[PDB]
Amino acid sequence: MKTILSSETMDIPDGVNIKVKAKQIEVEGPRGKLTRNFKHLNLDFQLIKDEETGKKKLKIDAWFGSRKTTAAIRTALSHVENLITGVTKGYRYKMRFVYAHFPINASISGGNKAIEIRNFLGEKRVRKVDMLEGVTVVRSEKVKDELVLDGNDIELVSRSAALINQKCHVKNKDIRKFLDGIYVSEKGRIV
RNA sequence: UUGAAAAGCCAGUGGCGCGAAGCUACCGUGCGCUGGAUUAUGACUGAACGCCUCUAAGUCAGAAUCCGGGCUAGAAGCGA
Ligand SMILES: [K+]
Repeated sequence: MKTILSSETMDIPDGVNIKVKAKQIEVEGPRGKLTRNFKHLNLDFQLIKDEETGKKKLKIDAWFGSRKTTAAIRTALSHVENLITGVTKGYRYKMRFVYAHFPINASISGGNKAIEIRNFLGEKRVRKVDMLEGVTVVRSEKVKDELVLDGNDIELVSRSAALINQKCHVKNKDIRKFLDGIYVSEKGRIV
């Protein structure tokens, strides 16, 4: 019914520098740089500075927006929160090999930017997956048959994990019985 | 049949054997192709709805599919 004003605000930690211009949000922190283009959202992004204290706040509001339009405010706020978390602490995804008979052989290429799977269900085909920008994959030593994906962008790390998972789908078999694959087992922060 | 021999001719291709050349047969030989976008589907982040959610905004993989490329033609189209 076109609510007059829907508004939400988030606090910005002092250790992160943020810039907003034409719905283009730049996020800066010790771990690096992250960028996002929110031009597709018909919202008003404002950065509020408290002169006495100096803490930052990001306010996103929609004027005369419907429920569908208003649903994007929290989405944008969560995206900005994810950017802050990635630039301060980083993101760490953990994947585990599951197999019944044929152990899965993983070969990390140079730079920890690609992986090779060779013995999935005793298959002679070699599966190739390339890590996305800013995401590295390493073989865990303390945990048996575990892959660790680290990066600054949550979306890129999660998409790399999804690519690894989907590259090892079982076919022409009852997947309930044939449970072999590589699956995400834990989502966390590097720091 | 030309007197004979030799050498030809006539029987609309006299008939038979072999027959080069050209034509020609899966009856012979050679060749027949790869970038993008996506369907179904499976997913990422993510609200609505403090949780959840492939979906609402945004995003990914994806086919004997579509488009392009390649191949054939080349317009009251055109260049040097
Ligand atoms: K989800």
